[PDB]
Amino acid sequence: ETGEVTLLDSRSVQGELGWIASPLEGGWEEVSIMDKNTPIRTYQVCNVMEPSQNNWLRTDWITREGAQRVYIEIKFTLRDCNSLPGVMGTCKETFNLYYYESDNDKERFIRENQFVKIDTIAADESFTQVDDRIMKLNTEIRDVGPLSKKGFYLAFQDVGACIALVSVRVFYKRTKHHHH
Repeated sequence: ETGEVTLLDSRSVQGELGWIASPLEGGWEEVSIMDKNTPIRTYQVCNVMEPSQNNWLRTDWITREGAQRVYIEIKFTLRDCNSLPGVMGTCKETFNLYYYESDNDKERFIRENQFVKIDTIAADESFTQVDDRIMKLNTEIRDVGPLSKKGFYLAFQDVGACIALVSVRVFYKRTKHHHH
């Protein structure tokens, strides 16, 4: 049979995510927000008043198993620069998604120049209204392939937006068609 095989689902992760922010403080930060009223983990950054933002957040190593095409589903909120005072010239309404293939599942320092851009990510047609506040929760999906090393790291680069990442899910598609 067919379907999506999940390699990483950030919302299901039990314990620490193990993700690495660069800079360590003042850029991407883990923030728990209280939806029901159950606490849910997000990674947030909002330096929309500041120039020269280059805030990186990378996952830990993700195995590709036997798959060569991988899909990255991101659920996120993103504020309208128009709705924020005093951000003229510095606020952005996109962020960037990157990847880096590696046989090594415990990379320490990874250079910016090892990462390859998948796409610019923006709020678009797919969203739900949910959640205190009502959050506009966007869903964007990109894919990459063919991957050929044991696994890979994903990274999210913020260049001056007001963004909360609520979910990152990485998966591939099976194609075991039925015989008849």
